[PDB]
Amino acid sequence: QVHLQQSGAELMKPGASVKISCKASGYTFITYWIEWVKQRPGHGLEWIGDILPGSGSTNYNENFKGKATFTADSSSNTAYMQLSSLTSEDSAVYYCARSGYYGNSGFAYWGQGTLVTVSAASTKGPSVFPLAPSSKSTSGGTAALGCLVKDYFPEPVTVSWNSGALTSGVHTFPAVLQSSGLYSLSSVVTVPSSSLGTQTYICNVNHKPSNTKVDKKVEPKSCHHHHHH
Amino acid sequence: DIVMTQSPSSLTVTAGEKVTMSCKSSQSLLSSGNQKNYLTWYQQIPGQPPKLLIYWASTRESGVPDRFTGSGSGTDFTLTINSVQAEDLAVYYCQNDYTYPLTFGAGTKLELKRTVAAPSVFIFPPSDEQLKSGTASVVCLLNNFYPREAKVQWKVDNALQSGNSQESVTEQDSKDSTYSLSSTLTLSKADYEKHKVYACEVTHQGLSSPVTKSFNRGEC
Ligand SMILES: [Ca+2]
Repeated sequence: QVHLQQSGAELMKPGASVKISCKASGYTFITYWIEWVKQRPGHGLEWIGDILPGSGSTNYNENFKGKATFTADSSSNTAYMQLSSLTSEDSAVYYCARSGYYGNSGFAYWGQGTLVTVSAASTKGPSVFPLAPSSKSTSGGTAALGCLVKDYFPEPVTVSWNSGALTSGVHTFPAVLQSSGLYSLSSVVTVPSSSLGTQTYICNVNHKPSNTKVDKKVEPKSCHHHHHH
Repeated sequence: DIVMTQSPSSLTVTAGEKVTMSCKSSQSLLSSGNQKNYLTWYQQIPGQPPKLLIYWASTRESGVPDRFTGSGSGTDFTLTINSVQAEDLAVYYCQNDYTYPLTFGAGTKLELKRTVAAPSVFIFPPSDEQLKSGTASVVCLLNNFYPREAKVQWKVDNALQSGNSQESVTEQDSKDSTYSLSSTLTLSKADYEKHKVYACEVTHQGLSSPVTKSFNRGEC
């Protein structure tokens, strides 16, 4: 099957450069155009340009002339986009995509996207804290639990539950930029409150930009009013 | 360059009903060379890359349900979705696939309308491990509500809080069309240990009267 695999999220300082890779598999690399698309919130999709690997033929959105440079190595089936003289306006998700089988038939296959952050701020791993299930997070036999992923830079972080086995009822919230200039988010999941004692719940947090992987076991807590017996 | 204009900017539909959205090109996308209109439609669901839906204005990509229909010619194109499903929640983009530079419309955001659903409200005391580091985050979770409008207020010993909480909201769920919302109150370990009652007060339409979830410090 056709697959496009992009490189990981990146942080770079203003004025520097970044290079994003797009590894193709499952088809003849030199036969199809590789497309590059920019996506920032509030600006929809923006076409950057394209390249036909092995031919050297490129086409640009003229607004990206002097900003983006496309290359491709047919030997490694890999296309690259380099973005130069970076500014905060270059912060965005970047996609590679492949042209269609039938011709002028859309971009049929897409890479997963690469998040680029342009900032002077330093990389920082997150702290991971449990959001313990208790009677205060229980209603009608369903129990909420989670992890708070606090004080990281840059975006993104990923959270999974029980190594991907638990996906039902998971809500991972959009990160919020704290006043400190660091990101925070929570990932939560609802489950039957009876399984609290017999089932182990672990959030798997990865912040790739800082090489931080945390597996946090979320243990249930008991609630009781402060009284003398 | 060919400018692509999509309308409406957004729309809200009940599942099962029909939606129609428009895409105009500033120049004709009709090839008199072969009578194909080179107009492409994408669906971008939350957290995913765009997905190819339709190409040559009217041909569905294999795997795309027949309830998606592309129509039109020249400079006026339409995407129609019949029997809209909750999972159709997305931004739909059209694209000039005719001449360089390739250009996209600004998108049409499809939102779902469903029956009012009250939030399930949960509260989390700070962890012992965070408290060790000298900070206390209290989290209030509003789970699976509709419509989006909601008010969350923090009360600490009956005193209304301001400027020390942050709020995050998910995109509509692809299965049940609800939203969830987190409200995090953050204070120092010292300031946290000065108070007893930590309360989250929730106002929503699905609630006849505002709901309060609270705990006494140390209780859990
Ligand atoms: Ca790189």
